[PDB]
Amino acid sequence: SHEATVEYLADLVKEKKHLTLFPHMFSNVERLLDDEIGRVRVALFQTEF
Amino acid sequence: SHEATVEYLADLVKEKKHLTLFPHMFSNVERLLDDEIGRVRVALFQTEFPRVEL
Repeated sequence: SHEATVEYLADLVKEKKHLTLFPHMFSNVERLLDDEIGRVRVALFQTEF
Repeated sequence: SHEATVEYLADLVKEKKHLTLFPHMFSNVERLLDDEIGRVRVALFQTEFPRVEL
């Protein structure tokens, strides 16, 4: 899976913002993106674990 | 992860087709979606053939 960087997080959050214009057309995609954003955020703060 | 059903796969594929309307505008979304389609196809195949190694 993609390396966890803050720039990556930024890009993901930005794509999500764009998809939100068509919420019910991309409902599965939006969940996958939410999962990846969640995973990335957690990763950023657990590099020592 | 979301349960692999043929209907779910259909939904993902339909969303993938909708995304083609927006060329080069959703690169990470496209990758995540392709990854999920791949995982669901593999899961469907493995449920069909439980003894096979992928």
